Amino acid sequence: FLDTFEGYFDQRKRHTMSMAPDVTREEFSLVSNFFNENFQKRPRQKLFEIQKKMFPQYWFELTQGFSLLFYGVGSKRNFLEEFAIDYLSPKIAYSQVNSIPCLILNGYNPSCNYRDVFKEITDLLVPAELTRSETKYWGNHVILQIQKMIDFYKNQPLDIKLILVVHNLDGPSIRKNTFQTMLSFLSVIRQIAIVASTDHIYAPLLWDNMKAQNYNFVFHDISNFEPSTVESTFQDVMKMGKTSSGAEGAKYVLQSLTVNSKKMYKLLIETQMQNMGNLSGPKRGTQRTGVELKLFNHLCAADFIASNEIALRSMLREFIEHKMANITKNNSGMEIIWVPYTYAELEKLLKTVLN
Amino acid sequence: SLLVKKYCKMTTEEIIRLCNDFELPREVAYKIVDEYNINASRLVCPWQLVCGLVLNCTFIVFNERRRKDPRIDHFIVSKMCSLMLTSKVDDVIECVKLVKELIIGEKWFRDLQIRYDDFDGIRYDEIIFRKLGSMLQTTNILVTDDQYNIWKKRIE
Amino acid sequence: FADAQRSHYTVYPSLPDKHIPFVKLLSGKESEVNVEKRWELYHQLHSHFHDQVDHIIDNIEADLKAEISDLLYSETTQKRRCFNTIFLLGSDSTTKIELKDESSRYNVLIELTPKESPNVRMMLRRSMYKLYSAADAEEHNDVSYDLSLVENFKRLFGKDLAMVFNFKDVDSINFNTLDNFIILLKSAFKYDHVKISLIFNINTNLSNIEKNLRQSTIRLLKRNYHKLDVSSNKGFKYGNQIFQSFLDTVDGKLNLSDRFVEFILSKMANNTNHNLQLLTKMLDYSLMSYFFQNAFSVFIDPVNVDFLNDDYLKILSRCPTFMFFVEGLIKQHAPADEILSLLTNKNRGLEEFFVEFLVRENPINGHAKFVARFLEEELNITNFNLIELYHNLLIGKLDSYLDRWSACKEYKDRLHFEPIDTIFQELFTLDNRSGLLTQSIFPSYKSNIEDNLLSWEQVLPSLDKENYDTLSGDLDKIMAPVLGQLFKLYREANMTINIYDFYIAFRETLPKEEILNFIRKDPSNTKLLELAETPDAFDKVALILFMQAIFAFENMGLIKFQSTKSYDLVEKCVWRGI
Amino acid sequence: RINTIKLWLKKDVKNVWENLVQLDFFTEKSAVGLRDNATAAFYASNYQFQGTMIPFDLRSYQMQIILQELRRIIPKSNMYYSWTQL
Amino acid sequence: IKLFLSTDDNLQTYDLSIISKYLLIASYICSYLEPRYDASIFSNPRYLQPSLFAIERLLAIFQAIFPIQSLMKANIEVFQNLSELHTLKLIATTMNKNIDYLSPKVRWKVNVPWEIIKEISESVHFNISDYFSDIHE
Repeated sequence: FLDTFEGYFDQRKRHTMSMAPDVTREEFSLVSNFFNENFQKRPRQKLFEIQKKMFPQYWFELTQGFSLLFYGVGSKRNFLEEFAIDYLSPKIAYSQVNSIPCLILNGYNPSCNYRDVFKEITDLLVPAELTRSETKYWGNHVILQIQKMIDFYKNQPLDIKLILVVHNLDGPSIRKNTFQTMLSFLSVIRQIAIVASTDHIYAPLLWDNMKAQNYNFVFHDISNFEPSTVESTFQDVMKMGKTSSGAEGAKYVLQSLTVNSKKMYKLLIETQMQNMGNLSGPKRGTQRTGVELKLFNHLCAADFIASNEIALRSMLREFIEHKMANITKNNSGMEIIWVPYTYAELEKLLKTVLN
Repeated sequence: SLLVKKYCKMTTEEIIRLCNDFELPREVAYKIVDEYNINASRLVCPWQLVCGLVLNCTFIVFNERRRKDPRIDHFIVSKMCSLMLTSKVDDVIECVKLVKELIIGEKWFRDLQIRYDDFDGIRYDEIIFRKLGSMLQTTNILVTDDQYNIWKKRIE
Repeated sequence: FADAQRSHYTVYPSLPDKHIPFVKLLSGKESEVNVEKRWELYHQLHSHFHDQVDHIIDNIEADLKAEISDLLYSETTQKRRCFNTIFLLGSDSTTKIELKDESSRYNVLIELTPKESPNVRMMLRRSMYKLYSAADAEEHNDVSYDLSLVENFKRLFGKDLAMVFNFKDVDSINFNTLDNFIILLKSAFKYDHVKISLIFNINTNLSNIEKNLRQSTIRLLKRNYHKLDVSSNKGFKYGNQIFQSFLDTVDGKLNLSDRFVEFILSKMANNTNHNLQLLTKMLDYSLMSYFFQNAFSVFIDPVNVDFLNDDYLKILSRCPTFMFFVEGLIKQHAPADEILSLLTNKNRGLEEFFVEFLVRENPINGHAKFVARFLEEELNITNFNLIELYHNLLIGKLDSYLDRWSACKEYKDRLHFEPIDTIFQELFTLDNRSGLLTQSIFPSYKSNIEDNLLSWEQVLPSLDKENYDTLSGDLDKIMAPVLGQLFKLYREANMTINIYDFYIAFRETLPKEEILNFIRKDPSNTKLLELAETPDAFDKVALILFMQAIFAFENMGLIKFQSTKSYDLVEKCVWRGI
Repeated sequence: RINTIKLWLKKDVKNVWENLVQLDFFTEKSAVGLRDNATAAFYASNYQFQGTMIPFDLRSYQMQIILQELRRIIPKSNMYYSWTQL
Repeated sequence: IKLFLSTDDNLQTYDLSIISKYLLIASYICSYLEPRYDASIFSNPRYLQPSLFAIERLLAIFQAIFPIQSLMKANIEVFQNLSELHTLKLIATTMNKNIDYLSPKVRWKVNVPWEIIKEISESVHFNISDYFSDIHE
């Protein structure tokens, strides 16, 4: 007997993968791709066409101030992106010329921070600046500003100005209470439509009564058994998860980059591990062990990677945007470049892709 | 007291006769006897398992004739209190639900449901939309079209 | 480079009357004007209901503010060395306490959330900063943010001090630092120009605070304390107002079904902090679904009654209540011409029938309020649900609901009401029988995901007409999706399972011939062909699929890995039907 | 064994428990009294200790005076002198 | 005399839902009773700190002890009530600033005394004392 608490009680009462077949990166990639885009392409396409007929209902529910939550088995990334960009935004734009901007949150990324997300939201829709009396005593300038947004948008026509799409809301860095509180407070605003998706089976455990009231979800089940190739990019599949490091996504970026950018990143990693070894394994990279931008410019000029500091900053913009390297100003006023990965991760990056 | 019998011994003749009297095709009956042979290890109550399994098989094979007539299925369970001689019906529900739980994911049951288009008694074209959460579901607030048609035929 | 590898990348779509989310009904035969009329009617009803709901919310806020202010200013006389304590029992930190503007003193309201209270020093600094800022603002150099500001307030501003602390989430606040802060504030009682009042917003009973506070602080607070039961659903007083607002919105136009009210009661009984919001969401979604799904909603107003069409007729004829009425008519008498005209035989006639029998007004939507009003006129009973009263009136057990008070026996017959079954009632009815309300608002998350995994045939179409042209047409029939088949083996397995044995079972339950034919069915990819030529190609392919499926299950929290030194055994984390 | 000693209840013994803790007859199971530096004290003040989270009844304490010391100090004529020898 | 007989120094413990009350009951039973549920039941040790357990065990015990309707599945409402219970600090975890409820390494424990859980159990007419009387009264 199974499928019941009694089954759990009944079941809750020396081979290794050493002798399992050996598979290379290329073999795994090609087999997975061929079994992802050719196994059941026709049934999954037919199912998607079937569930594409419920888009008017999704838009209607969003119009009445309901955040949409999509759960199921498979990759809902394509579903959410197509629904939002290809259907929701043009339809809202015509019903209200330019389309409604969509902020596509990639929650499966372990390097998703609410500071940058709120900066993007502020850029997209300009709020009133937080005044001196409203900053409080070391108050959270994000939460207070969002409450100011709520008060401002409470008395204003109920149009839609932004459509923020939350891919994999239960991801390693997007599941934390701080960003969940940010999304909860943003969900009160009726002038932004929220289309989120969840993959974890215990996802409802995240939200208490207050957060589940602010979200105001209407749960929709879209199971499609999709490969989820994009979500699995940011962590190794052969290790079987043996999550929040983010070094695997960095490596995946490193196969597809310019040779000059690869050389610059390799030099930065080498010098940062030199600094870490001078200081002291499992410790992350911070600005304490990092290169100064002037010193880095001198090194790159010595190695002909960058002619001037402007070009070096232009190259570093891509790595900073992808949350791969961070430039932060210390007490002395120096600006320091540091890669937020551990010594082992940097060594693996140098051995595998940067060799 | 056929249900309470423990580890009773029977043969293939009784099983094939039970399949035949409920009008079960040959291939599905052979699948039934093969499932019985492979699950003989779990024969704490062989009559219970076999009666529940044939109940589910009859529901799958004749789901659409059941769809016309709301009586027939009840009329069907009349056999279960006459042929095997036990008037209890609650134990019948117990048997059918436990055997549904036992063979919920097996390949043969899935193939039978696929080729008969049953999906727990509800066709795929509408089970997919009920699962998706569409507002346009076939709500039971009105009666089905076939019921209206047969009622009109009766009244005329 | 790739946008998928980036976080929070903004997209500006390139856009290319059909701007109504409503779709045509009656298999697409519904006119566009009918769709627009459905849109307009739904918007009218929604606007009415939510205007009344907003008025109710304003009322609850105003009444709460008035009661809090009355408790705060009660002119209680005692030896002036104690806190004026107010315990808002069962209260969420949402109210905005307003203080009277006395000209002889400075009334300051200092809010302190648990996030604003890491320790005593920061509580004091954030209280004194707020006090100084408020005093400077009201008054229209520099001080140190500590109790010396309270000591020197009379010298600095020339007016007495009336600090009112508001502890927003007392349960979340560490009670050690809260107790220390209260003891520290007790030191400010030696000044003759300061009055300190405290307001603890409690989400539980105060026994937890009694257990979590020192007995000295309990005795200090016991000198002056007032208890207030602040709750939106307290006394069943404002949920009844919201339900009555919904009834007034759909009075005569629509009839709530008994099953719908049972669903409302069940789903509100399992929620405590936020019931009014949940009730509004449930009612709004019910009205939303009714107006989206039903093509008969255009007949809410009588003006459109004449616009009934043949498809409306076909949908109408399947009315169970119409069938019951016509069987009763044929049982009482046999008028051949009349029954033929009423039936399809003279379709025209049937329309007139509807034209006469849809404008009937259901008295219950009014009567339910009248009896309700009675309970506040003579009975003086306030602890009763209007939702439960309406439910029992719909059933017909009104006397069974009324006899519990036992004080209404004298007017038992006066309040008695017998429900009637109007024909075509279920054409205009809010109900919960299709499971849409349960699936959309309170679904079975785990159960739905596990049912999708175990029984995938209800999700992926079993198409067979286009089997030949597709590459894996043969493989589709035999091989199930890897996730579903691996979940079947997952369920069949024990609580702790070796990865290699699980992989061996998975490989065993896949076939070998047609999968090897399929893997080499693409001549373009030479690497696939050369992998297939390898003698152990099937083992490698099955291993790749099993590894991908295990990664997926780990992502969805189905399994956990134990013995990370060897990383070969995993424990199941999800069992079906739990 | 018996003018009868009253048995106080839990609510009337919580105050006695707090008083005995105040006199440092009991301490927390693993507690650092006062940090050596100002920075260490600041860090400790920032941290929220697990001892304050758990309810008062289940807080694990540890004494500064052992039973043998109580036996030595307490006069032989006390009512509880027979109960200081376990 | 009544003045000098009681100190009187004190100035339905919770309004929780039936789901939340049964969740607290199941959490207390799971934490304070050893994982020997497999033998007889479901078809003082309370003087010490509560033990730790997992979410699946709590859900299984909640389903076992919940009254039948024929069994209660884990809806969104059950998980919402559990998260609210953790919010009110009635149930805690091994949290350290940042907390992720979905991590498999997060284990839960109870923060109610015996009196509160006894009152809750008697509110829903549940005999937790009979369950806990095996080891000691």
